[PDB]
Amino acid sequence: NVSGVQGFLFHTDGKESYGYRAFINGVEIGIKDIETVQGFQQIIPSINISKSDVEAIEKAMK
Amino acid sequence: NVSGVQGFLFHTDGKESYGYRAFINGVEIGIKDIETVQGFQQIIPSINISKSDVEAIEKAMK
Amino acid sequence: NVSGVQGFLFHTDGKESYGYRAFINGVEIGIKDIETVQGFQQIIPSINISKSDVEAIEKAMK
Amino acid sequence: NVSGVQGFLFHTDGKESYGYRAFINGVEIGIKDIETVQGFQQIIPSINISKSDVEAIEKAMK
Amino acid sequence: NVSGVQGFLFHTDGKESYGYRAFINGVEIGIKDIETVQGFQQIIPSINISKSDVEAIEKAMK
Amino acid sequence: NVSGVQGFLFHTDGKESYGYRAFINGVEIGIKDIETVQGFQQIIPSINISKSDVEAIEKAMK
Amino acid sequence: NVSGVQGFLFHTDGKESYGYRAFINGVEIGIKDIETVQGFQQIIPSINISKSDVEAIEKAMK
Amino acid sequence: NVSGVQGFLFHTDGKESYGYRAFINGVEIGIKDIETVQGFQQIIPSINISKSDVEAIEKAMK
Repeated sequence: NVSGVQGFLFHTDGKESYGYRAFINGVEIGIKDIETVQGFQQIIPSINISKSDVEAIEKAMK
Repeated sequence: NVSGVQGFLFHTDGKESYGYRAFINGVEIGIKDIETVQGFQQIIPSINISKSDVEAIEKAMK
Repeated sequence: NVSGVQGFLFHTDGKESYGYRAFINGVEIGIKDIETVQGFQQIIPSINISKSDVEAIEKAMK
Repeated sequence: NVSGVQGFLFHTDGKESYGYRAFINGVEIGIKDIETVQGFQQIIPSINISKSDVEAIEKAMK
Repeated sequence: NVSGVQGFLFHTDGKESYGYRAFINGVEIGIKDIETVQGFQQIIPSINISKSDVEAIEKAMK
Repeated sequence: NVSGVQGFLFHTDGKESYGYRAFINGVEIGIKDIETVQGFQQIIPSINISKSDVEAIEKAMK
Repeated sequence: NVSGVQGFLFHTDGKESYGYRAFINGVEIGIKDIETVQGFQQIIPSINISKSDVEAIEKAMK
Repeated sequence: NVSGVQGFLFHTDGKESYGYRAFINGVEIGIKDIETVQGFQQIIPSINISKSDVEAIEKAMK
């Protein structure tokens, strides 16, 4: 890993979308633009997380 | 490495399910939705642990 | 290693079986169910240790 | 590893360019010349970040 | 890496055996049973050390 | 990396050449001889940096 | 490296042999038996060092 | 990794030789004999550095 970035993008394909978010070096952020999603997808994984599970993930990525 | 996540998903296929759980960076969580299970299966392993063995694993992961 | 687990399963195929055990991040545990053995075999090695040698291994894995 | 540089180049292809920027060993810089962009592209990744998302990434990389 | 064990087995094939010994995470132990030798041979190397050379190796591994 | 050296050579192919320079374990040096450039090219990357960008790179490689 | 040993065997093929020696985790030792040389050759490199250079190497491996 | 040696050999092929030198675990040494040069070439890189550039490299490796 040469990027200096550890984390992942997350979104849900279920009923109540929250858009795309990411953990970037242990900091959670919202992503506003699809360009940015595509850019980060070059260096970090992009996974699915249900809206109901986001809270628990945040606890673990705290 | 790049995901910023070390850990694993665990469940039992035995007669009394406890659903899916995970250790994520040393923190134990419940996972509510199968979307989230499949998301995390892209970046961390997913193993079987019997209901009777969860206690010892929880203690070892302390 | 993405699991956050270092260690191994151990058992003997000799006269006085002690079932399966494991070292998980330097903590020794008994394993009650074969499901759990199979699960851990996905992420950590599974080796043979004679009953007579368990005591010495415990000293080294202390 | 061998370069002594962890980080990435970022730019947007959107309507209002901010040129190329980089995080180099946790320090954010502007890059003035495309020669330098192509030089750094030999050793670190180069991704797209929208203008609207730069703020959050800057905060996360703090 | 994943085993949580760094070290090696040692023995001599010379005229006076000292059996099998091991350094396991910096701790020297005797191994009593060949089952255990073969178990550990799945995860750590197994080398020859003459009886006359064991002393110096023990000191170096201090 | 077995060399004990992290860094890179840099030069520009643009108007105002500054010759070859390098960062070697976070220390910037001028290189006087092409032999030395060729030698370091065996163990560290060699990239292009415009004269106008050298100042900003020095800030990040400080 | 799973052995827990870093170093090398050394000998000279020149006029004034000093037998085989080794650095084992920064400790210099003489090796008395060829069996031991063969054993260590399974886990660490074996190189040539002239008798005249041993003193300088010892300084660096101190 | 396994050798316990990080560094490199250096020499010039220019008109005034300084022989072979090495940085071995951050310590600069002279090498007297070509046997030793070839021994170390099995485990660490060997590069060219002009006589005029040795000073700057020595300072950088401080």
